[PDB]
Amino acid sequence: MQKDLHPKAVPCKIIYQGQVVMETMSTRPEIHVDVWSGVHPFWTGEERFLDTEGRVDKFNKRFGDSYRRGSKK
Amino acid sequence: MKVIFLKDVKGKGKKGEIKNVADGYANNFLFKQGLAIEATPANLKALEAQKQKEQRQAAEELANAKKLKEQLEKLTVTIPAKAGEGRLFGSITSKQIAESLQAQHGLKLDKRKIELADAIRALGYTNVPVKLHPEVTATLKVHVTEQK
RNA sequence: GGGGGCCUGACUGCGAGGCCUGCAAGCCGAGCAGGGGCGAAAGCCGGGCCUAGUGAACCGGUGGUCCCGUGUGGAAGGGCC
RNA sequence: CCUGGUGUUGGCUCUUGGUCGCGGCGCGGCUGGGGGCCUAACCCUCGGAUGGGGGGACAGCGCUUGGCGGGCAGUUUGACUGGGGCG
RNA sequence: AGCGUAGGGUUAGGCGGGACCUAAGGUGAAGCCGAAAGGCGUAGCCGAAGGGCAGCCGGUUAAUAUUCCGGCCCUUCCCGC
RNA sequence: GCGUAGGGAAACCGAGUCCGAACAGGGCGCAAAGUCCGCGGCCGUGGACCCGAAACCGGGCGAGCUAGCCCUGGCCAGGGUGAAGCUGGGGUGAGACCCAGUGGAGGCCCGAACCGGUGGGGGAUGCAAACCCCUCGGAUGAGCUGGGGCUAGGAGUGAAAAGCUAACCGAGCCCGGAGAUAGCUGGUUCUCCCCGAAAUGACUUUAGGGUCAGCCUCAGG
RNA sequence: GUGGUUCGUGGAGCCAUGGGGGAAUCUGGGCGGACCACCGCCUAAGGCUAAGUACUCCGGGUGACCGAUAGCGCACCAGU
RNA sequence: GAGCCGGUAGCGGGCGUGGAUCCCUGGAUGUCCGAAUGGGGGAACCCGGCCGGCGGGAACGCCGGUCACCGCGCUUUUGCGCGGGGGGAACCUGGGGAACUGAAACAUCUCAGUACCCAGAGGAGAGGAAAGAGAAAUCGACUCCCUGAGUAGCGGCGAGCGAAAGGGGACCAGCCUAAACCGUCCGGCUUGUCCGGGCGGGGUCGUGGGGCCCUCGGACACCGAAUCCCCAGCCUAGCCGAA
RNA sequence: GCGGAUUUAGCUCAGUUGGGAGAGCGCCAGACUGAAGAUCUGGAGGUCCUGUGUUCGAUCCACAGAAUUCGCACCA
Repeated sequence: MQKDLHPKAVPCKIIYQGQVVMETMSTRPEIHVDVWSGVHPFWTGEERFLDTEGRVDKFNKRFGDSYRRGSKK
Repeated sequence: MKVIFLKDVKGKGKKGEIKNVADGYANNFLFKQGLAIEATPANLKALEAQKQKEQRQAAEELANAKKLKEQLEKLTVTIPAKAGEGRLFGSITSKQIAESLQAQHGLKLDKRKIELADAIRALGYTNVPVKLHPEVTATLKVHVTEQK
């Protein structure tokens, strides 16, 4: 576990898949894709209880970063 | 962005100047730097605490320039030095101002105040519009004399 | 089958009762009612002289309904034409 | 892999376009294009320490857009047929 | 019989392996990234007929032998002076 | 929960009802009423009449096979050919440049071990799942090699034919999806009674399948 | 932009979230399936909670369950 | 309760009713490997500090005991004292997650959220007092069995997939904390009125909590544990036992 | 068939003040040439896509069609 936020999780899942609409606005739709991928934020440098730096991403990051709910800066 | 000012915005005016500096923008560059902070109820109290403290330091000093005020604008101003038949031999300075009335008459008062063109001398009754408090002062009476 | 007179039934609601037929189709049809057209009228008219000009059901559009409308008032949406 | 908008991607100034209001110009809110050292993210940099240096709002990189895309993955490519095919 | 049962045989401060060294490589506190299992990986360590290290000739049993005999040649550690 | 009305898309009506504005038809009324169970011939889901393949997909398993690559040693009996050079001499200014001596290179020649395996011979339930015989190429080099390891099996490696990857890789092998599907193929058991088949027609990515008909059989009228 | 749900893009909600904006503290704030009025329900964005169902390595009981090619493959110097 | 030194029946020798063999339960030894953990390593081997006898040291000096891995709290001081990890047939939830095959092709779909892999909890986990369900102003935890229902319904409306409230049944069952309001303080800024964390208030079940003013009111209400022996059930042998 | 682009002389096209129908050609002719070509002169060139409407007056403004053209929409 080394790709999340610290101040909460947000990684994983992701069942994408494209098609060729054309519905309600007349006739019916169609299907295709069948893949799976990722989806997340980014991480910055901080620190806690003797150095540590942290990581976690935006959102959250905007938070605790501002504040700090287990270790500040 | 609840930017809690602390100096600039054009300069330094750290006077009730909350300005949507904007996201990390105003966030990182302004206070990471060290120049105020964010809402933080604590402060949003901090500013008012101390805007209220300032509020005591004015009306008070208002009550401090209103007590000597009336008590002062009623009684006399006697200082009989020497002289001939007009004027003194060593004029009369608002310097010799303080010294007396104070020590003697009592209550401490400045000597940068009192609106003096120069060092009178004409002895006796000659009033002096003395600037006491920024808005309210004391145009008191001054009766000198060459006690001879 | 060739002209001319006005006229459009080149109808809706239906159809007794048969042709061909493993399916679904395909095809015919007096007569009944509403409403016309043609004739004085007895009658013919529900396109063509015919037998080819073709297509399931679903997937949807649209003009009509005012049948359903997911707490009741409605509408999205749906059923029926 | 290329690509528009969006994010932790902050400042300072130079500018032309639209628009509606009061061919026009004056103004006005609106909002669009863009040019600049910087620079505090970011990254990189190092070169002897944590500072300096270089780049710098890039980009890496996250989210949606769109595009190319046999590199690969999965299916498919009828019947008749006096042999299968071509016909 | 290199087949069966029974008994017996191979001893080393100096020969070889370790009690020394590292390249590949493998590990791997710190450090760096993964959905989890994991990936990498500094220093240090593992890693060999590569480096390094102090002996040889004869005798002697049913088998061993630079080890057992004996004659000759050495090395490292320790205590004393 | 099936029967106790059903008719309709529905509202809803109801032994009546939907189409409709018409007494013309569709469904039904008319009770004939089931229902539970048992035992059976069958039909669907099931691995499901029984074994049969080539393959796909998951997780492991291996370079003591072999192709490579890194590290570190070992190894090529003899002989032959005679370039750079350096020594000396040679007509010109020095030289080019010639010749003679020395000299010893080259994936160089002739050949053992060693590496190979065309060209013929044997062998074909062999000595052997590649070997024996005669013969041949390479023979200091993209040389042969031991020991230590690295990569890996939809991925590796490959002086590259789809080769080699533990003796048949056109995509390894074991366990798992799983008893995969399998109009095709077989296989498909004790007696006896009764009757007695089709090998046509219609539509099919259907033609060596199968739907519906046609021809069988048993129960009642 | 995906999930789960009976919902396979749909008139399609609730709850759960990948990115971006980023409200309210009881006349607040979701909900009763697009939405809207009115009614009716509920009060989130922290936590603990035996019992009622599942499973046989183990021990027992019982068999219209088997007899050494059947039963677990293996009834006894077998996962050898 | 009177025989035994295990399956070995054989040789040679021996313990025993001043309760042997063996049946139980709690013990002390438990050599080396294995999470291994002192250090290294091709497991079951080879290497190091402290104490240790002192030991043959015949007129000459060693095994034994020991000890110490690393991630977890945190009495922080120089950190002393607690937990973990490895298993485990089957079953459990999460994390991740597929083709065959059906659709008589096959791209949607199916097999399925199945098979497998991973992590981890337990003896059971899962889940669990409702921004729930639905609409008779009706119901109330979660779970599980029957039923609802192969219905309402999803869909190249094709193969298939296919809910739930309500009723019957097993069980019952309820509680907490931030939740800055109050006061307590402890530490900061720097003295006020800021954030901070330990103590209580309250620490919400089905709307309340505080803070103020008057009525209050002045003993049976135990949970998931906590506790005592109780029948502690079992734990193997308990022993009589009709003719 | 969903949307945009337009409609003037034989060809290609201008045409915005709602009042003149215009340009180029190209085409025809004259001049010139031995002729034709090249140059100079000149001329013609008409359903301003149709109809109706607005207007004192319509190429121009308003209302359908049409046609050409480009993109797009495609599970009967």
